[PDB]
Amino acid sequence: NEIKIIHLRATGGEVGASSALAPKIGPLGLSPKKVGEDIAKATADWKGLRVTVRLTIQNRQAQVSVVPTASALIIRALKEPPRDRKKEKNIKHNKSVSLDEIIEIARTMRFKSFSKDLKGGVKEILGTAFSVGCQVDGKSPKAISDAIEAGEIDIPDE
Amino acid sequence: LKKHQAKMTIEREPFSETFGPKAQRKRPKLSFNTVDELAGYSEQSLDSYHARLEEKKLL
Amino acid sequence: SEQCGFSLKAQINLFKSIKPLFANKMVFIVLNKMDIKKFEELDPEMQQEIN
Amino acid sequence: MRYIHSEETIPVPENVKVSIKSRLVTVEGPRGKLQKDLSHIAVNFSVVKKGVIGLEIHHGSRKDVAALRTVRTIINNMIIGVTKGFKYKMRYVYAHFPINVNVEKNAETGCYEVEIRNFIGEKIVRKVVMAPGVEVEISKAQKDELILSGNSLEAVSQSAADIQQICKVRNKDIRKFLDGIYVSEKGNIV
Amino acid sequence: KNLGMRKNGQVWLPAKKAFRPTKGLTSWELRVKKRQEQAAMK
Amino acid sequence: AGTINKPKKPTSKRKTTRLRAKISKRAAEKKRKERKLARKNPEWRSKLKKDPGIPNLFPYKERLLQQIEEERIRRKEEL
Amino acid sequence: PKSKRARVYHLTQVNKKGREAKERLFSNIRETIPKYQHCFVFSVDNMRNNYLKDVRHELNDCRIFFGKTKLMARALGTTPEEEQADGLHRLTRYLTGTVGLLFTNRDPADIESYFSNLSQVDFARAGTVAPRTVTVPPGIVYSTGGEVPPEHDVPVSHTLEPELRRLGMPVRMIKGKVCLGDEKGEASEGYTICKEGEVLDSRQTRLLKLFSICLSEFKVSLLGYWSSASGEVTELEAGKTRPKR
Amino acid sequence: QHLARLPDINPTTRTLLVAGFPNVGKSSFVRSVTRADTPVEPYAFTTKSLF
Amino acid sequence: PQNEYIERHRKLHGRRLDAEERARKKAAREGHKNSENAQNLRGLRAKLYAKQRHAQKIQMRKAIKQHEERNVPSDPIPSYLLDRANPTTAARFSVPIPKVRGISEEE
Amino acid sequence: CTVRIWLVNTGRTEHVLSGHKGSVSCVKWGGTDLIYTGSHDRSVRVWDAVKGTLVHNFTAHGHWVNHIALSSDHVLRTAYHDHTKEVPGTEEERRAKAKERFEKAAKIKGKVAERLVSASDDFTMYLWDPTNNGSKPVARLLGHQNKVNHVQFSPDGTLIASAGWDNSTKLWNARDGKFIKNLRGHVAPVYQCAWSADSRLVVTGSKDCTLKVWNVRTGKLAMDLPGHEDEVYAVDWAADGELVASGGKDKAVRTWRN
RNA sequence: UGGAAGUCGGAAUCCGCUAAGGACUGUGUAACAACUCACCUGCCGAAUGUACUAGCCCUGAAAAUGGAUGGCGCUCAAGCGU
Ligand SMILES: [Mg+2]
Repeated sequence: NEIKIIHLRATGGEVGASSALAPKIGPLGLSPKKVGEDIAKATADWKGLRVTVRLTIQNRQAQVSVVPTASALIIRALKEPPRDRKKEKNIKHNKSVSLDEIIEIARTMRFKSFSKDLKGGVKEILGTAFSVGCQVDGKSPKAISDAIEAGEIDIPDE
Repeated sequence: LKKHQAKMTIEREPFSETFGPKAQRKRPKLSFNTVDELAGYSEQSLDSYHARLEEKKLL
Repeated sequence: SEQCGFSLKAQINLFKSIKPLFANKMVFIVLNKMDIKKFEELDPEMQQEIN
Repeated sequence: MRYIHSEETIPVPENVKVSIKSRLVTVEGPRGKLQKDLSHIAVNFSVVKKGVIGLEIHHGSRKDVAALRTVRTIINNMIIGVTKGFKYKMRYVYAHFPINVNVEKNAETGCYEVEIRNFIGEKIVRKVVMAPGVEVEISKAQKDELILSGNSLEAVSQSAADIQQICKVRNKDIRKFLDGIYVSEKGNIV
Repeated sequence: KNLGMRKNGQVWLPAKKAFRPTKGLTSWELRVKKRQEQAAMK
Repeated sequence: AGTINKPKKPTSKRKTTRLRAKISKRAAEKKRKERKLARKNPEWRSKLKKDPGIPNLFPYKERLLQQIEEERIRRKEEL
Repeated sequence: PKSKRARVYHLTQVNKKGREAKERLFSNIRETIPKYQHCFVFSVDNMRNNYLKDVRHELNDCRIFFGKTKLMARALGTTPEEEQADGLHRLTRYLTGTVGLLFTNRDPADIESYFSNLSQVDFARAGTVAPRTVTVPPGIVYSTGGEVPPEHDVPVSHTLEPELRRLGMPVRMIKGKVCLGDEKGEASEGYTICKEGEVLDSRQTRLLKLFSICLSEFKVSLLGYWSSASGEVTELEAGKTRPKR
Repeated sequence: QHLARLPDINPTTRTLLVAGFPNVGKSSFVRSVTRADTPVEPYAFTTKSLF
Repeated sequence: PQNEYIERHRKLHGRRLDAEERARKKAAREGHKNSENAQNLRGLRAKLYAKQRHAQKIQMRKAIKQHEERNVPSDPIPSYLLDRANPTTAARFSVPIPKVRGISEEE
Repeated sequence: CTVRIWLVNTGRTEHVLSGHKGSVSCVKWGGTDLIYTGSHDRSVRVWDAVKGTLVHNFTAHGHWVNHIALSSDHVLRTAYHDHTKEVPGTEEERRAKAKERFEKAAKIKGKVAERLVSASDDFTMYLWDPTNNGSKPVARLLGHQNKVNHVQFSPDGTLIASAGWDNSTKLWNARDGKFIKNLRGHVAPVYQCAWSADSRLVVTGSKDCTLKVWNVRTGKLAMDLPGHEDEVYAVDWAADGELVASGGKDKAVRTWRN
């Protein structure tokens, strides 16, 4: 009757995420192949992306959900061409994502943000996009964040 | 080519990246590609090793 | 029992892949962890493939 | 630069009697009596207040001013020794050969003696004679533990240091061979 | 009793004061006024 | 080192006449050589040396600066 | 003085703040003064105060200042000549010790009810009185020190053994396991971290924090608040008894 | 240093070579039948060298 | 023993009980020891010690200056010559050395 | 370590080809919308330009890839311009003529197959046919005693010229990658080579401040061109063969005529 | 990357909450955890910190019979400066 919460990192559309999960969920009474099947089914909307997966265990069955992260949301919004990760390595996320999608990602991530306003959330998402290495409106996300701080760009409230 | 192969190998992979506390080498350089080639290579390697031992004993 | 984190498909495929190395050698497949799952509990075309 | 006047103070508890004569300090408390000769240090002792000892140096250099701090700590440690006492707890650990510790008291000299046997299987018997005023007991609350107690902190700590230094591994890798006797705790008896 | 730990473990050591042999030659207010005058001069 | 128990051969401070005369000759030759090098020195030297100024710890430095200011004002007014 | 301690130059990113941080705190407090109806003064004495982040997140419509006490007093204005608002200098008498400011537009009754209902279990700091006796049992040392049952507990990490020895527990390393005495709970009594009614010291509180045992609580005590409309300061129960300066 | 810490393996003696996927019990079997101190852990690639 | 057996022994048994305290006390005594070495070593050993400490002081000053300044090719070449080890590259018909010491026939 | 594709009208990036671990030293755009990249991570990559995706990854070179050349480079640089000098009237006929010239240059055994050559610092070259051979090289060109700096197909597709750092230009058969003859007149590393339009002559510009015109059928030094005061960095031969341009460290453009 | 969560590496190194807290200074883990430093607050309480300069002192290289400020010896000098 005790709920067990396990957080893991998984790639979407793959069954190999349970390989490191099986030695601990085996004694817990879970079927590793079934758990990998539910993980792939939950992460089918995040193909080729590293996502955070939450497993809630109650009476020897696992509920599988995807916890949204800013990095995964930005890389998904970049709309990169599909590729084979075994053969296409050392890739860069150098495409562009518009400020409207940045604000939408901030609205999605409002449940995690401790900022007082959506402007602060947007600046956090712009910093994450700067870390990823993409462009916002064809320019640097640091430059857009500087313009937002200076007041040239207006961010909607809530 | 053989006169420059050593410096070419060291320029490609430095000694600190090959072995040591900061080494980044993960894949070895192999003279075989398939399992059947590996089995054949092991057979001829054992034969050549035995031939070298026999010629050293005879010498 | 596949608590190692890998499928029995993958284990049998790895054995078949490294089988050419086993020429002129003696091969024993040891099925471990019988305290978790026995061989008779397997869904029987797996038993057939192991045979 | 010479400093005209420098001063330190030592509080004295109500159950402590301090007598200073020609820079010889005698401290008496509930636990006993300690003595120390401080005639190697130039200092004027006085009674600035009830229960307060004053120490001063006139026309001294920076070194002479600084030496009063050492004198203050020495006298304070004697006061603490006659009030609460000092206790060092040591632990002896081993890998394969159990270290045997025997504690006796010599009636002729009044000093305790510690005998250490089977230190990494050695056949020699190590003998440490303790400083006078240092009581040694084998602990019953914990495993493989010695307790050293006394009024003189210097005597107790030097006795513990002698016990630690007599059990020294030689010509072996000290990453691998971990046997020895080590000071595990320092504090007051009370 | 003492509430903090001493790093070397000698817990009987008193709470020492800073070694300032020139302490008491100048008051605080005079030093403040001298600070302002020196800043203006500089 | 074991200097106290087993001291070594002492280092003599008694000078010899030969070494004293040699050192005096070398000092004189070094002085003449340094004078020649200063004559032929191509390093740049300022016409006016840099002044250290007035020390900060001098308690009447501000009054001295005031006196300098009034003196230069009077000099500019007279000239 | 040729003989001196060598000063370590830190090769880290963050530098010392200086007077710029003080001026920034002054400007922030003085600019947040006119935007709010009430200014509460609260105290958190001998507490870990890391839950003030959660308090800040919950009171997103309010502003919280937790700064240097004298700097916040000077920002408010300790005298009627230097006060930033009418009657604000009366609030500065509460600014002693570990205190903070809370600018709000909410109801003072709502603020008082929220801070009366706010409760959290926290690790004790040095100086608090121990509410109960804590004893680590002999044998294998577990991660919670015997608070939870050892069947549901996990063995403690082997990297904590020198720290436990340094904090005074006579533990030893037996085949990768930290043990108090023997592996089977023999030849040694249990280790008493603290006794009931004993004033805790920092070694004991560090041991309790390492074993994840909470013997104290986080409680914010409101001392009094100044209202901008009336210009007056209302005293509360904690401010009635707390020393003032 | 690595060569000095290398294990001594005789290629021309009676040898039992234990192989397979990670986390299947190879080190547990070698510990159970020999005196070698090869670690046993639930995570993959616990054994990174020949024992 | 085989592979990383000293690390495994550290993991299973730890170190000697006084290892951390002795290491900390030695690192604390390092300053007195360095001053004693500077004032008490003799001869060629002292000369090499002084040279080596001069080197450490210069390197430490350079590192401190670089960390202080943390918050702040030459000749044009084609693209195929980029990232290669290129040389720095820095009437009276007089030679660079017009006069040298004359060598007598006896020498 | 990237290649960016730009739309010239709008100035924005359509695709970013990434995956190289070193600097992309050379890029080529073939006539079937395949982009070829040679990098300092010892790799030669083929990309589908329409999708912006990776198609081929060749990892045969042992050192930096310096230059890559396509068998259709000469006609792809000039599009519909040719010897006639009357352009077609409309865009459709101009595009048809350009595609016809490309297919005529790139046909191998009756089918269009662009051939690729890569010259590297490992003293070698690799000849590739991605369409027919795929990841297997057609040949490895061996014989340079130092780094190969530049490589170029002849306009008729029968020869390959290569300029190396061993003061030598070498000639190879473009079909099987077999050595033919060594051109030996330079005394410093040869940086650039350029073919004439009729594939009889190749001009080489070297570090010894000279250009040299070679007759490839006799394998001899036809013309010596001195006059550059310092090193020669860039050499081009015009498509109609009237002029050779050279430039380098002496800052002056030199044009050479018959 | 088999694994790599500030701390095996390559490159970036931004924002929020801030009183302040590096996309991290070290210890540590297989990877996490845990500890620690930079930085901040409370206690305390009055002067300090850094770098240079000038004096005197130590080191700044020595062989080989036993010896030399001339010798005794000299330490608020019987040494050094006026
Ligand atoms: Mg395992």
